[PDB]
Amino acid sequence: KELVLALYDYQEKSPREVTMKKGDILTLLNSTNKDWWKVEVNGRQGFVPAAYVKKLD
Repeated sequence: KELVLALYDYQEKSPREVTMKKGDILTLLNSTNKDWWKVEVNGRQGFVPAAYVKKLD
């Protein structure tokens, strides 16, 4: 889907989550949830907080 810019670093804290670093360009897999968005970063998909990423449309 779209691409999102990681605005902060975020280390996963749950098994469905994924870790990212600030500046990371991630692929937006699912944005139906207002709080968690499923993204793809270096081979891993999973959720991160929606407020920590930004859409590049």
